[PDB]
Amino acid sequence: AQSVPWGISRVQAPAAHNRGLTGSGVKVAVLDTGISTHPDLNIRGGASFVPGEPSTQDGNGHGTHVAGTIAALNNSIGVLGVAPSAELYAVKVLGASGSGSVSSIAQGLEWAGNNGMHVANLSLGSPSPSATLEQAVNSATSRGVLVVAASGNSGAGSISYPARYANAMAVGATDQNNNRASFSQYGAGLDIVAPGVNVQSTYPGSTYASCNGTSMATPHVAGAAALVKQKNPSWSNVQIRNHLKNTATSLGSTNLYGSGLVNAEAATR
Ligand SMILES: *Cc1ccc(-c2ccc(C)cn2)nc1
Ligand SMILES: [Ca+2]
Ligand SMILES: [Cl-]
Repeated sequence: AQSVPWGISRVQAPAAHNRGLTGSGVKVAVLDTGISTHPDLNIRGGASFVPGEPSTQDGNGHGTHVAGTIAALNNSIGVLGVAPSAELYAVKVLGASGSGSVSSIAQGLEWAGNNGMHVANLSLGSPSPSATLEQAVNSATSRGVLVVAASGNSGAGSISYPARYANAMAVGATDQNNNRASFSQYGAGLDIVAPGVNVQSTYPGSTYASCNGTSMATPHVAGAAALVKQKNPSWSNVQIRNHLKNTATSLGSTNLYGSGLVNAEAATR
């Protein structure tokens, strides 16, 4: 039996699916700890930039979980992603510990731009800026990648890098009441929010687990971007980003929520 995690319903992905929009034909890179083989995922390819971890399999769990929020398969098992037909790529930039370097993340972004990705999900960040990272965000953006990044989990009224950069779409986390999760960073540069509390997704060992974080919010938006791209194949990264913001549901101040809650139904109407 398949179940639909509450956040998938909250962002109204099923309404898009009913219109025939699944993310088919859209390439989404998950720049994370890898993605493990799983019966509810279809991993099309990828690359590793973590020395000593040449495989793109996930030794942590984080990247597998993120991937399932984007693209868990629509079938009779497991869960269901926002964009269940997205072409999913495992871009390992963080090791099994859950950390990497700005160099590995940059290499993943360059890979995305050189390999035709439409969306890059970066459920990662730091409080400090990085020239290396910024350059790679900008390069990927120039190559047509929509970079979607987590605002961070410190609870502060400023957001992490690379989410803070103008060419990243920064995503904060909401709870089931449509309030900002306590940990969700906010402030200047925040673009949008999505569900990030008690988010069930795919997990290594062919299982499912629930997690909290802006890392869980981010893939809802990456998936919504893929739905928008399938509907509007001619659109650029900027056009998709703007449309997601313009069609989001206001939840309160732009400072706490950016444009508000992503709405895949409104974005694909
Ligand atoms: C052994 C093991 C199994 C599951 C997990 C886990 C589940 C959920 C989240 C959010 C993080 N980690 N860790 C270790
Ligand atoms: Ca499924
Ligand atoms: Cl490996």
